[PDB]
Amino acid sequence: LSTVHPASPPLLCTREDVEVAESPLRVLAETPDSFEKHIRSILQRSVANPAFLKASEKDIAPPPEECLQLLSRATQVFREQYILKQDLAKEEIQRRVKL
Amino acid sequence: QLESLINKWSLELEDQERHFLQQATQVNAWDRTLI
Amino acid sequence: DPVMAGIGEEIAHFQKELEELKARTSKACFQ
Repeated sequence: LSTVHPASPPLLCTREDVEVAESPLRVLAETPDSFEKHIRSILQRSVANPAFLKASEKDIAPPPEECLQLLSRATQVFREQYILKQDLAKEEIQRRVKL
Repeated sequence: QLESLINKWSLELEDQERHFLQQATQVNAWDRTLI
Repeated sequence: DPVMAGIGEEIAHFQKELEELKARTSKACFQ
């Protein structure tokens, strides 16, 4: 990444609507990225899996117990930092489009 | 074998993340047009 | 060995979750 992005504010979307005459979206017209930057905030990872170097045809085959611990670490990071955040992307884009 | 499944699914989720950003951009253009 | 089989079940569960996410995403017609 070309930039050292700091973390954004906590969620611009616990707004309950209020009517009178003007649209709440006039505040979100001033900055061009306002909704894209919100989705880019909710998608933001605090932890990932590292990229793994392929094992050699000369290495010792590992005891199965640690492969299960490595995979249980891996799918949990995916469930906690990707899948959940992409379902929150969807619920946000659904609510935006309906308005 | 295992390492290559983890590396592959990491790239498959980073690709879906780009799919959501390109959807958010399209909504943002209809939003401006409705203002 | 049941460790090897449990690994072979969770790989087949998580890949199904990932296909089910891609199906839930590609079905999201935002217009």
